[PDB]
Amino acid sequence: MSFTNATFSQVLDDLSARFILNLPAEEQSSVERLCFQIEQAHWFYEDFIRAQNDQLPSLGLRVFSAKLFAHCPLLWKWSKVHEEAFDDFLRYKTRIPVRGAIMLDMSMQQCVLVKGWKASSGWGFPKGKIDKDESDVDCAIREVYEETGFDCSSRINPNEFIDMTIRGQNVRLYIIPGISLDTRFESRTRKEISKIEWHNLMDLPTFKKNKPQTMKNKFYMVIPFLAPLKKWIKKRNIANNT
Amino acid sequence: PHMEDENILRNAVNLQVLKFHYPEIESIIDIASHVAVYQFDVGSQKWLKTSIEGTFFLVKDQRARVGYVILNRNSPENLYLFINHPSNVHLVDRYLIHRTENQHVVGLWMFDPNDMSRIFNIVKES
Repeated sequence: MSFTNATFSQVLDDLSARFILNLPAEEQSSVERLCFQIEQAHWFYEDFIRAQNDQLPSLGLRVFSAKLFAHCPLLWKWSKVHEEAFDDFLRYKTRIPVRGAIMLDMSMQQCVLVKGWKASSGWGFPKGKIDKDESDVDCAIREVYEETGFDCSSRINPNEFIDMTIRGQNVRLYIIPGISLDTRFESRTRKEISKIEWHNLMDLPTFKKNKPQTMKNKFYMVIPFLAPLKKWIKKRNIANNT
Repeated sequence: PHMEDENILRNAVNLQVLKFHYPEIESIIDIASHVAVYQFDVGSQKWLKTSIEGTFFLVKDQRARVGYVILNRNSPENLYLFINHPSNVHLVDRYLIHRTENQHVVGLWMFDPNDMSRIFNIVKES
């Protein structure tokens, strides 16, 4: 309800004062700290602000950073001398690799979401950090089996996924369609999640621009993946009927 | 790209954002860099930490009321509370206790210790 009628310049005004403008003197001069807040501002824009206003476009980390710098003249002095040092850091920063899975039903209109125990823990896709010497596919299989009890070893495809760097994490969620709706999900392996329920894709905020956006339930790192997932399912239904 | 004073310009867009969320805000009194919000449980048990954490804006209302806004870095749900009487705000260790709205206890942990006492002395003046 906050950013329902907010222009893109006002959104950049808010994220500027909220994240990067009011840091102490020594923190603003730090490339690491300034980049850290921009990544947080990007995640805050994708996960929260876009859900309240579908008119705002979905942007990548590097694209969002460029528009925010030109928006605020207070960073024009900084970005002019620290241009090469920031662009090299924004690309080559060591980020936490997180792997997961977007399990869809046979009709590809319902997905599996998981929720934690905390009161503010929102729904999200089953994902988690990678271990040492672990493969990308092996990490996604482990996190799904631990958080949902389902073994997607025989169904996961290393080429069907959505990769995105958000909030300082290299996230890759493997799209797995055709999951039976009668699957009994028992997360006995990990007691840090509470519920595992199928969610209609049309009920998520940004998936259905025609539907009235009502956000009664909380979602964490689900909205930014809806735009590629909507494009992914659109190409699969065409490829299935060609 | 000339700017005769970057701090005045920084506080100009600061008030611009606060008015965008709360039009009843008239001016900014003071700013604190980083502030975490703690909430005392009504069951009188322990000192629970709230998920609210961001920049602290000491703000003055159109009715000359003195409150504060906290732009949360973790959620769009901000914190907007008014200080009706200075007898509701105390300073214990590195916290800023505030008893608002009949029975409720919120604790503001500020990152810079100099900001806590400065805000506390301003609050004691209306």
